[PDB]
Amino acid sequence: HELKEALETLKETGVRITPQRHAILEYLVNSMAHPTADDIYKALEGKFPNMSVATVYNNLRVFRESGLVKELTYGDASSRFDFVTSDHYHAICENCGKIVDFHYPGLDEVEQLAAHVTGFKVSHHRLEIYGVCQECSKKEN
Amino acid sequence: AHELKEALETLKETGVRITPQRHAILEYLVNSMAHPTADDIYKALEGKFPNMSVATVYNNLRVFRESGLVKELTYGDASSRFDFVTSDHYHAICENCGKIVDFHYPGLDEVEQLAAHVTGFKVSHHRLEIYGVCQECSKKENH
Ligand SMILES: [Zn+2]
Ligand SMILES: [Zn+2]
Repeated sequence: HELKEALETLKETGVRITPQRHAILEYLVNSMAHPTADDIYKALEGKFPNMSVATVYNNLRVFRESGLVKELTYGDASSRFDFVTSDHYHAICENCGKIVDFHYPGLDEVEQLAAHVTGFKVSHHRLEIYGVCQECSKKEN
Repeated sequence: AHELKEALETLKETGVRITPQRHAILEYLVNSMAHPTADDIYKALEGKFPNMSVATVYNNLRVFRESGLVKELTYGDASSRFDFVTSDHYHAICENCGKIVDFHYPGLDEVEQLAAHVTGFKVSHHRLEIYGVCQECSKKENH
């Protein structure tokens, strides 16, 4: 569950889970578009007397610093905000079934080309690399 | 094995005759743990085949390399080794309607090389799944 995992990230990164923060995350997880701060404000202000466009931007900054949101900029336009779903990279042993997680700094080139050729709007990716782990390789010479 | 069956299908589709010798070499490659030399293949099979020479082994490996079934691993002066190839796969997957669209990309060499270094794995092949929203779903969502 995406909201549950976002809240876990906040707790882990020491961010207070305020009602406004919860509501902004909920909005972001449920929205398909990349909203502006004004969009978020318009949607939520009716339930938060002390919410302002400033308060929305301030929270979005906290989220960006926690890795939950990316800020999209264009020309003279107000920023838009993309909720981030994690990518995953795994090495999988074909002999013993061992799975090892690793880190790689993104696959922008592939994602950009895939978006173009398939017409999809891209969220995130999972890469599985198959082969033989160090232990099995040693065993099999 | 499923791997062998798929290799035989490739041969059939590309017009390569499926001879006993070819079948035996493919079966050997599919079953091999390390990348064999031509000499390894020859010695493994020579008992079964009277007309087999080291030349016919190399000739068949060239045919398989051309068909995309085998890659040759070269080393300065030294005898080459041969790697049976498992295909990579690239898929775009729609989170809204479940649509999967296959696409082509020319390998992920930089990622594979780094992954082997950090994890210690010897790499065979990969499957990349990209998640998003398809064109059709985006149209309804208000793109
Ligand atoms: Zn293993
Ligand atoms: Zn769709």
